[PDB]
Amino acid sequence: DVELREAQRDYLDFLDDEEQGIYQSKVRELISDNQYRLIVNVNDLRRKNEKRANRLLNNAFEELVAFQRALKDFVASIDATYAKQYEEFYVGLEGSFGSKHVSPRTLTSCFLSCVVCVEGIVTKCSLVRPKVVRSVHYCPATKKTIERRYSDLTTLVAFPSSSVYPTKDEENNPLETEYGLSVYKDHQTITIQEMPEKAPAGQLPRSVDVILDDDLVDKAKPGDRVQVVGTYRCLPGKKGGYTSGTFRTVLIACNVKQMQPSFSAEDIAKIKKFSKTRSKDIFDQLAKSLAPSIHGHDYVKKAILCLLLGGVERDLENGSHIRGDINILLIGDPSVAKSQLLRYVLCTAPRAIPTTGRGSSGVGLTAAVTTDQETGERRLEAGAMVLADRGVVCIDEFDKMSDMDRTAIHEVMEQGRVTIAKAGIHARLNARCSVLAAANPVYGRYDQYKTPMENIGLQDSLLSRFDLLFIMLDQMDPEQDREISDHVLRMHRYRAPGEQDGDAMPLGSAVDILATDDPNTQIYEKHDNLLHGTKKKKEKMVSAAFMKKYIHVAKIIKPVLTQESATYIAEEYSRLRSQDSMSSDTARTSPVTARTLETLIRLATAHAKARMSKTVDLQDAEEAVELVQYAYFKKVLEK
Amino acid sequence: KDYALEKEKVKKFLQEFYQDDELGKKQFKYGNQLVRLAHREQVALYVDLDDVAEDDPELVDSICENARRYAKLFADAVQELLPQYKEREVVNKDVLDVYIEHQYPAELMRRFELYFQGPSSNKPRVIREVRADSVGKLVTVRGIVTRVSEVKPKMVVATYTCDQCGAETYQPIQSPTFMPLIMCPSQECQTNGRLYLQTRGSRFIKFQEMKMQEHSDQVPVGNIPRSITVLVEGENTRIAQPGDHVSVTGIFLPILRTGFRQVVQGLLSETYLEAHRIVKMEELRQIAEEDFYEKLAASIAPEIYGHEDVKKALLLLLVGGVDQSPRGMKIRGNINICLMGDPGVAKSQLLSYIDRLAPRSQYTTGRGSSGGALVLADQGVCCIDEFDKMAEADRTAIHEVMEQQTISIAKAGILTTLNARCSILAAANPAQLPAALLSRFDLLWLIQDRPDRDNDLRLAQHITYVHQHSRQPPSQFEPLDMKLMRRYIAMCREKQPMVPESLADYITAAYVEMRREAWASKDATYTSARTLLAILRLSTALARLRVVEKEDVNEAIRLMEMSKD
Amino acid sequence: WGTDVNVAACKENFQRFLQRFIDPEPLYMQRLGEINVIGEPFLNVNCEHIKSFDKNLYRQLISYPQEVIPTFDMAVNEIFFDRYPLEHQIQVRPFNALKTKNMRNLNPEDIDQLITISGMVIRTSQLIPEMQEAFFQCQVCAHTTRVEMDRGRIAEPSVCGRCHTTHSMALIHNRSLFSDKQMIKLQESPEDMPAGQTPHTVILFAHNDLVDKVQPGDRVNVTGIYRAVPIRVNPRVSNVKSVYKTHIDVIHYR
DNA sequence: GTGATATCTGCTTTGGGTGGGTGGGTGGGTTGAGGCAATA
DNA sequence: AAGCAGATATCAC
Ligand SMILES: Nc1ncnc2c1ncn2[C@@H]1O[C@H](COP(=O)(O)OP(=O)(O)OP(=O)(O)O)[C@@H](O)[C@H]1O
Ligand SMILES: Nc1ncnc2c1ncn2[C@@H]1O[C@H](COP(=O)(O)OP(=O)(O)OP(=O)(O)O)[C@@H](O)[C@H]1O
Ligand SMILES: [Mg+2]
Ligand SMILES: [Mg+2]
Ligand SMILES: [Zn+2]
Repeated sequence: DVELREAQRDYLDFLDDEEQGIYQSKVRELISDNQYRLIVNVNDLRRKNEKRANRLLNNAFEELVAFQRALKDFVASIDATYAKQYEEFYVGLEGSFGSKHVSPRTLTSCFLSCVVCVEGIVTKCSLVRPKVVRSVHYCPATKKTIERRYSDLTTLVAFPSSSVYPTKDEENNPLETEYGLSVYKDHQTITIQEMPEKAPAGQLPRSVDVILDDDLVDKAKPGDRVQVVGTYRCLPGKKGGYTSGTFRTVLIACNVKQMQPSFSAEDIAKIKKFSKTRSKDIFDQLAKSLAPSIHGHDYVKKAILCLLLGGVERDLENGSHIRGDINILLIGDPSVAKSQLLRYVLCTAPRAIPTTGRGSSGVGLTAAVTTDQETGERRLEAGAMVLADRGVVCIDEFDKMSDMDRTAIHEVMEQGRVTIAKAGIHARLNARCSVLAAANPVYGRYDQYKTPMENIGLQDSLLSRFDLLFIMLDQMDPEQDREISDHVLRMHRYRAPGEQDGDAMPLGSAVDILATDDPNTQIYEKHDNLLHGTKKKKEKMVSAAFMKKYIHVAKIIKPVLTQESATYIAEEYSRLRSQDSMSSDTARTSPVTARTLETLIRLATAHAKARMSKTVDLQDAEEAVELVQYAYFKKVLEK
Repeated sequence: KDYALEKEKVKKFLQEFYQDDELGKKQFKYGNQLVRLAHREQVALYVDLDDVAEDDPELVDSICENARRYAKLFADAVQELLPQYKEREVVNKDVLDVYIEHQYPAELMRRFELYFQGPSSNKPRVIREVRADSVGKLVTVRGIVTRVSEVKPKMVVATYTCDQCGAETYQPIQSPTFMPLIMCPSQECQTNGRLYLQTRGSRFIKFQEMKMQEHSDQVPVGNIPRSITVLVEGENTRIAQPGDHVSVTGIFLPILRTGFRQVVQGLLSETYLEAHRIVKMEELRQIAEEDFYEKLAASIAPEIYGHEDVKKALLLLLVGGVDQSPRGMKIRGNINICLMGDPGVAKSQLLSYIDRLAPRSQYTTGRGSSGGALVLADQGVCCIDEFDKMAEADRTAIHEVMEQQTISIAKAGILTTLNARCSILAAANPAQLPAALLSRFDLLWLIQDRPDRDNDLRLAQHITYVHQHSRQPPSQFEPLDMKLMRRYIAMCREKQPMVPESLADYITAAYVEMRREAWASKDATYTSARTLLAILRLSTALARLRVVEKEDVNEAIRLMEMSKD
Repeated sequence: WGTDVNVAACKENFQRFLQRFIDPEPLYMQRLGEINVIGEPFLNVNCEHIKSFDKNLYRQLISYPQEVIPTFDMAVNEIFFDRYPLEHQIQVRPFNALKTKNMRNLNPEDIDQLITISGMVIRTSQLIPEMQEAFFQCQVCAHTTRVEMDRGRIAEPSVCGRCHTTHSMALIHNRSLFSDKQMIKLQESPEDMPAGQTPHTVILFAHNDLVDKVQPGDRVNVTGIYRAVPIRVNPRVSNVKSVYKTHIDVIHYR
């Protein structure tokens, strides 16, 4: 009572700060941008009133009610009409919560009625449904209107109000609902699961249930990595006047954050200068910098850079489509770093979905039906390739996938669409992704005296659907062995600067993020003797963060093909296709088709993107032709 | 607000609103319809909110905020105005009127319906943007119809009669469920009977339930399309079918639970859209007069290069040949084509084009669907991609369609036959499909791409231009748009040309010539008696483009021999 | 009842129809003679003939079949017993030669009206017994009573007449009187189907001698009354859904 | 004053996963992935 | 919310 009034007074004092002005300005912006939720940083509250912050974090529901009442009063003070516009104003929290930073494993009963910040992966989402807040009813006979308020266990002030609408007045005269005058709010439920890398040994990850209401709905979709700030509550229930004493617990969100680069003017200037510095060296340097811990497979790295940059998809006025996504296949001998390159792309690309041939199915790749959590409605859940829409799917052990499962990949690889015709569902799903696949030859170890087609053991149509195919061979050469051995041993000797000698990597880890914003760019990575060697360092390495920003900026450019590039590409395609037995030893790894011409155009466009050029010039076309020439032919040894 | 003033204002708008008609230039748009409703030549009245906006935008805003209220207000205004607009007696009185002639709720005598035609200022939404802030408001939503229900009767007013006192009782209904009355409430029965529902004295309305879906191109990245439920009543029924693209104006409302299920369920509710308006979404002679066959064929997928004769064959599959014998007996006209070739020769692009052009069609893949598309493609085209990837069960279905033009199903011994009168356009990669299936195709085209410098140079020049400009390189004759190509195809299909007696000997001479070559070739050609019937089928299709003449037989012959190479 | 049907006038009109109508000896007089010769007490009447002779009688037959057909039965019985002084009295079966409706166009305005539709039989049920007269026996004195069914409801006795005990009358199910009923599923004909739509299906109910008169696979024209029946929310409650289900009470098979 | 007979009160229902898999699938719930035997 | 089982006070004869 008196404590609630004092808390409301304190919160009103906190938001009226013109006498530094951060929250007075924030509320003005809230009004201007047509919002009804203000995000408050608990660090400022802690600075100005420590006791009020501790109470807010430890007695969450009452303190949040007082905070929201104070916010409504303040907004009304700035502008009364706007305050009348909205039923309620909400408060979200951010900053550092100390020990309240938890995961779904560490979120225990001791955090009940507290504000917590949870970090995890979204596994399940639900449909948005309306929830009645205030009901308005009219009496035609008596010409008067009556209002009703509803609340449940999920509201800030929990009370189990009745769901039945009024139907008649105290007088027998009947009542009719004014739906356009009533108030409803959106409601959704999600599940957040522990990050698998953080789980203890042998343990499947734990999960927690979260409730999103109002604006927070649809802020997260399955597959996202999120940070949710909310309040922890138990939902007690009874049946037949009996309670089991065991209660479900939910997190009632007040803020949802994602874990889209943010660009400062200095970074933009750095990117522009980097693009301007060299004409031909940008692409080569970027490709050299891709996966530093792997000794060079230089052409493969250039191809992977092209895949990350991509081409430009064409939409024609008639409605026909030409894809811009570049697909790559790597077939190789054991232990040539195929899986490591796939893992690097998984770690670096903005949207990358891992998959194994033996551990995946067509259903799991495309989409699955099941009963809706509510009403038991036949609903669809996205598979790997739909989750990878406008992203990358990395398929390891591609040769192990079943033929029937493999066939489901053709339509996505070529057209970019998934057709679902099952369980009384007819849908066309967008799966516009780039496929990066790794495989072994039929005999495990490539037989140089057999032909590429006999070693690869795949149908010509599937091979045709791949923009580039790379045969990676392990040839015992003493000089190459020396270089690779030096690189590998240097990698294994490395010790990160923070760690001490003798330290062992733990299996699992506690929560390390202690704030919503990370308390912690340079173009070139700082030289390390072990990571780079004692060589004179003539070749410089671009840093990971700068590479991530630069590739993001370049992916948005759409280079336009020019007449000279088109002429060169056409002539080179004619030469590639006409040439039969161009070298008598030489054999074609994949057939040359009009898809090869489209691949040339795609690679040239990606190269032009790397330079941040608005036009595709002859140098880009030459690079694409060089890549295709390297990839499409292999010498066959004669015994 | 006091609703009496609003009712008076609605009456005013209905009465004195006049709009410049095409000819009259001053007509009362809604007074005439009120006259028609009074005389019962019309059932449904559609109020366009643009007209209301012209006079007073505030009332349009009020209607859009609280639409279900203003629907009742407009209905009451119309019901009160109807007597004043009546001129003569109603010509014909049906069962309800006879019952009436032989207190009543105001809705028992109502025989019209009132709907709103949403304002042009309210731009349409996708099903996602219809959220909790729209509950009880008038919104316009776009989508694809995926399911429709048979029209059924829904009770609006239930009428009872007491067996003892013979009085009449009425029970207006405004819920998905209701509580029937049992015991008579009349004074006579109360001072000292059972109520029984009288179907003849009750008022029903046509009812229909349908599901809508989001357009694929509008779904956000990495999401699944959402769906909404639309409830349709009265004169808005039988408008939407599965597959059509519709724009639905209606009211977004929650579904009312009933019984103990009110108590158990919390504050959450399911929703639906209450439908108010459903909207489905001599130069010409000169184009038909000269070289029109070459022009139309060249217009098939202009972004593809070099498949001139295949494109000509696909045009015949679109017109489809004559369906009747000279005496009116039904015969099979549908033409089946299979494109066999090596990868990357635009087979899938050509099939994708034909699906978009065909008015009724279904595109399927060898493994994208199994164990239905044929039924939806009845009287249409079924594009079967990856034709050699299907299972035996799928193969048997296709075989029976090319034979009987029907699909037979057996639900645990309960047989049923569905119409499958569709054309089959198949694409396959050479390995091994059974010969029993290949001989059924009228045209078997083997697309082989042998490398050649000049042709490869020309193809590359075409493709690079398309990537450079997002359209085909210019040619002497401009391709025709799909909107315009579907008109000529439909117009041609109306004709039913016949083959004369005279050509009998000539067509026979061609058949033996084809047979002799097949025996001499010693290849696996499928020239049989079935080939003779194929000459007639193609010949009549060619005429339907242009009574069959010798020039159509020559083109049909040439197209076929070019196919067998 | 909201019907402009005078029973006596309808009966007189139909007797006049049987007496005077001539097919272009009255036709149905010959039919009655053939009925006597054969012994099957069913008279089929073509609605087109009734329309030609009398347009009011036809209009009333179509609008109120339930009320009007029994008067036709009374008329035919009276006339037949005059001309020829049979297990049961003769029953009229009006029919339309051609279908007057499509299964896809059935509307609420057609409820409780005589209609004809064409279709193909797909399923028939096993026989369903319907109680017509209930049989009660006192569990104390063995006194027996019979109660006539009334609109699907039975008035269970509360006290035995002979011994006045209360709540002692038990219904003896197998001493009651039952009649036959059959459920049939009719599928829309392939010809009338719009292009690319799945066939519609309708439920028909046949009674007494019309049961087992069609088999799955048959193509039939069915003349009957269109009915609308309420659907209970669940078996325990008396709540009903606002949307009614429909079927056809079969009167004539062709 | 006894025999109905009319009014009032408390129980539990629903299909549902906080009501179990130590109730049972002959009491009743689509979709997919995973072992078998027979299969080719 | 809807309906059956049980309890019980109440009119009527
Ligand atoms: N060129 C290389 N540079 C650096 N490390 C390498 C190189 N080749 C192999 N390695 C290391 O050797 C091991 C090779 O295993 P990896 O899974 O990458 O091989 P792979 O080519 O995918 O084999 P497989 O076909 O058997 O799955 C990894 O530790 C990888 O780091
Ligand atoms: N003649 C051509 N003109 C224009 N584009 C062509 C031509 N041939 C092939 N292409 C292009 O090649 C790409 C592959 O074509 P498509 O997928 O239709 O081949 P396909 O014959 O169906 O192959 P598959 O047998 O492998 O399924 C498409 O972009 C198509 O536009
Ligand atoms: Mg590997
Ligand atoms: Mg294809
Ligand atoms: Zn007795």
